Amino acid sequence: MKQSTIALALLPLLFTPVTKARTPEMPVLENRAAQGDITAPGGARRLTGDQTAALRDSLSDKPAKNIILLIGDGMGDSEITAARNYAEGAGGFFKGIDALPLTGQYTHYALNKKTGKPDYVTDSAASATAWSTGVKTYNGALGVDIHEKDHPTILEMAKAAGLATGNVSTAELQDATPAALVAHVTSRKCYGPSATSEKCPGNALEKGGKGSITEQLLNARADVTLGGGAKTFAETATAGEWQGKTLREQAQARGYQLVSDAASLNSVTEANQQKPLLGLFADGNMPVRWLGPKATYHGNIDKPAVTCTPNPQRNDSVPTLAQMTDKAIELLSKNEKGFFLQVEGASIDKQDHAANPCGQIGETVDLDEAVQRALEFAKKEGNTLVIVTADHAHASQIVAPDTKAPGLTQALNTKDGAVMVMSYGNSEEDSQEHTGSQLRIAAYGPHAANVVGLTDQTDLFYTMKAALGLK
Amino acid sequence: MSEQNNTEMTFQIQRIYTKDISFEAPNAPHVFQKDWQPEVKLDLDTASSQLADDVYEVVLRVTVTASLGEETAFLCEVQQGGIFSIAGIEGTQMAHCLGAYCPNILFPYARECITSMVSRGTFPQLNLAPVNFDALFMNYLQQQAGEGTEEHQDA
Amino acid sequence: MSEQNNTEMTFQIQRIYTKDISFEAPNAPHVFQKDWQPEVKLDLDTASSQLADDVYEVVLRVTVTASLGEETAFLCEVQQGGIFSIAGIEGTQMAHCLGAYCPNILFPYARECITSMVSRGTFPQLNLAPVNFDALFMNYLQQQAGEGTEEHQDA
Amino acid sequence: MSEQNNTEMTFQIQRIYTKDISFEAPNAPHVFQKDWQPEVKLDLDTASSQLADDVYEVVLRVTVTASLGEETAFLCEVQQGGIFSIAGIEGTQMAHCLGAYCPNILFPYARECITSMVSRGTFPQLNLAPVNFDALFMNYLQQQAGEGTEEHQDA
Amino acid sequence: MSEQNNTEMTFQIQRIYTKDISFEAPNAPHVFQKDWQPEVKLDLDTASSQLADDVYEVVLRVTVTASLGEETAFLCEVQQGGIFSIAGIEGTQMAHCLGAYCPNILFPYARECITSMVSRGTFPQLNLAPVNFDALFMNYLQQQAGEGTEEHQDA
Repeated sequence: MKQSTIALALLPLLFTPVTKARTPEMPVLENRAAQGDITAPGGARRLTGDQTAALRDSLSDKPAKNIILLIGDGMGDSEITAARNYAEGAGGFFKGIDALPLTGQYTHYALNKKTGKPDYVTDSAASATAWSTGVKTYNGALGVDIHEKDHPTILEMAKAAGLATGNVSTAELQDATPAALVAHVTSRKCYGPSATSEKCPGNALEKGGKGSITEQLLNARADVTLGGGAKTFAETATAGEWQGKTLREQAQARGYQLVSDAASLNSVTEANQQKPLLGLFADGNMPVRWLGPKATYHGNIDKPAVTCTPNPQRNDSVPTLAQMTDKAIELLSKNEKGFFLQVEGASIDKQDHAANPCGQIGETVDLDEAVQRALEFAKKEGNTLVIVTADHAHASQIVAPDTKAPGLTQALNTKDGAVMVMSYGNSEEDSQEHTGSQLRIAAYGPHAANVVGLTDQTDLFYTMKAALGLK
Repeated sequence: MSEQNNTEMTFQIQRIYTKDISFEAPNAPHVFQKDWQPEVKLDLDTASSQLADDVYEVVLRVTVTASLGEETAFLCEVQQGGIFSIAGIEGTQMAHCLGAYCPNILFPYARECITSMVSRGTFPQLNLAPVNFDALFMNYLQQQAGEGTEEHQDA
Repeated sequence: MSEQNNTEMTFQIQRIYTKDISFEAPNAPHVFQKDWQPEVKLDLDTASSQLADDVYEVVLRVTVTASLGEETAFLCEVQQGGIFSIAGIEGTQMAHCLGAYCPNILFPYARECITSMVSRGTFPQLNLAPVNFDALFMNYLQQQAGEGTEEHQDA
Repeated sequence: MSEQNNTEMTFQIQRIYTKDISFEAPNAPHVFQKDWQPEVKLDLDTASSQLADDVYEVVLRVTVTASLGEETAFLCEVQQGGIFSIAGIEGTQMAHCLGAYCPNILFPYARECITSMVSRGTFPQLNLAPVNFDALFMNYLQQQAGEGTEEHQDA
Repeated sequence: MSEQNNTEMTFQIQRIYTKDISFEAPNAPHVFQKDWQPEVKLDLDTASSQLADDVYEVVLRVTVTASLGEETAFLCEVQQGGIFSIAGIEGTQMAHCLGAYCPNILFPYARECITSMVSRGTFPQLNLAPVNFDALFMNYLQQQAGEGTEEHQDA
């Protein structure tokens, strides 16, 4: 179960030791706050509640992403590609541009301009350590000698792992790739087909367990939910780069490679210098071949339909909400908090006039609207007929607010001005509940022998001595 | 995590590795008669451990159950862990960092480690597609937080 | 899908795989006396041919020329190829989608392939830093005036 | 190909694979702050099963562990299963051929798997020594050899 | 009995690793529209060289080909190296260690690389059949047994 075998979904919850990954609310779901848990009964549990008001859509629709390291030279291409995916197909191959000729299909001009000179990129920035555990002893025990850690050298550099050092990641250019017309405010439209998302990817609501035939569950109906660069990706944006190479690299970028380095003394102490005696492998009377029948292309091959299926419900939706706990945390202390470095003043002003949602004067609403809203989904199929155009502002996003919000008076009970650390939260407690320690499964059991019995409590007649692999 | 030398966030990748592996093939020999891509059941989990101030080691557990027809083929599971200094961050860029930047570098390793246990069990080639975690959790923390006027009293 | 298409570029990753791989450690047991991160040159080249209808295969040569001290550590290279479907795009930008974006997809998995072979050679774990060859090959496209009109019968 | 050895009666491996793998490293990010004094446990286990006509199996379960009191460093357990087509011979020959000799020949392959999966946790390598049950088998059988059609080149 | 020193033939394993790795697949996409019957050709290359005092290197290259004439499917080649501290002038005894034992020790490590590289090219997995390297030297006879010199030739 779970539509598309080649999936990943998401994750139950974000990383708790970082901080609480949810904003607080006051009017749950309804901004108008109708509020009526029948009277004596409460109705359905609807613990999620506010989650249906939490953005809505933007599954496959990407408003942002990033992935760099300590070095990363780059410049965004002029194409502006809307990617997507649809592997296998299992019918018609493809359609469109019959001839696909590159300027140089084979590299006659070459992408690499020959390693002997700085092509463009040269410098690298990373750190790691190798390993050993040198075993010993042959007779009786095939490894019993505590031998690995030789006396540590000055090699331990500490600063080997430099703390990012970007700077560019704020006051130059952030992602903001769907900066255009959006039929929602944030996400939907701008460019590409957006999160089209053929229905809620529920598979069978939650799990399903066992359904009739594979026609429902993936193997028949495998129209992928966009995936593989679903919205845009590689849109005209600078990653910030910062760590640029240029010709100034010459110190390293001279050439400590191809000619070995400056120490190239023509076979230094590696080729024949290390060997005095030994003259085996002159000939061997043991051939290999296939000693029995074989078939490489027997099977065990298939086309894995690669998809990005998030599924609104993974295994069970837990109460994903952390408000304040302490309460007086809103009042804060000397901290200020109101200055959040740099942030955009929402979408561009005058863009959306609130014509697409609008609303209605539901002062006292009856069950008529509550039930018909289940039926009205048919009306919603037609989309916003009124296409919201990209109506620009005089002030560009970040400069749209004239005055900043001063903290204290703006209590802001979800910012840096917080107390009680994380209010306990959750540690490595439930690690045992994750199928941990319990004998949940051990294949099924012993299938037993046939040609022999082999039923003896002593496995072999050698109590083999350990001490062969340490930490 | 204070204010002093914080500015905004404290990020660095210190180490990449595996913390835990599992692979149980009850029909390991029985695969010979069944040649196709098996039924796959994906489950994930959130495990972490605190090492130091701002240094948290966060783990992506990826459980894969495989079945050829209505019979289990094999079972596989990886915990792609990593030592990181990740704290101080807030607002929109929080979910954008630990939901986009961090998963996209750790994913090929969890994926390959699964595919390796499968390929060591000598089963049909099974490798998972790069999904976008970023927006999925980014949506869940969106509730009118764009205009933080608050308006309680003063203090 | 495939049918019921509209007037807009369509793009589908069909298959991601290694057509060719290399890892060569000439000074291997000599250079294991050196325990630190190898000094790596990040070196990229490409190659390709049409072997598909409305679909084109582009191969990214991700090359790692690493050295420890006054000698070469190892020489690693992976021709990570991919079958990418493209249509609804014209001019130079047409084929530059596979000449930039498509092998940029392949690069995180090229990193993974190399990293594993580095650790198989008992060298310190090498995680390749991401880089856009996009900029370089973009220049090489506008730095060609061959023009066969048609040709292309071979490749 | 067409030179299937088969000395009338023969033991012939058709497949070798890891049926079961297990790695537990609770103290994977704690390995550095803890003492370099682990107690390395080894455990021997052997079982066999029928799969098909003249198609048989023997599994070698090697269990490697390193622990420091209650806090375990790592676990490395590999049920290196092997499909052995064993027939033509009987009695104490086949009893020790699959019961003692087959798991001993699986020991290099179990060593390999353990070495790889522990190194995936970025823990140190362990290249266990060899032991010769081939000599032991022929020695206990008659030493002089003969009757039993041994796998033998021209020598 | 007093061991004192007695360096009577040194046996110790330093480490095992891949020196060289390769994969080739020109007709890697072209495979889908050919006859699924490749002539799987095997090759084994041999090399050996002393590195340091009592430290020798043994390399066994394995090369697997898959081609149905001119129509080639793929290629894989791994020069697997293993470092073993051996000395004492062992003669016919060390002829076992490097020319029989070590080929079998390096065999699974070379084989995993090949079985991985085909799965990386997204092809049906292929495991190499076992070779009885030591069984040859085992059944035969060493005239002086081994003789590890002995400094004193007395005690």
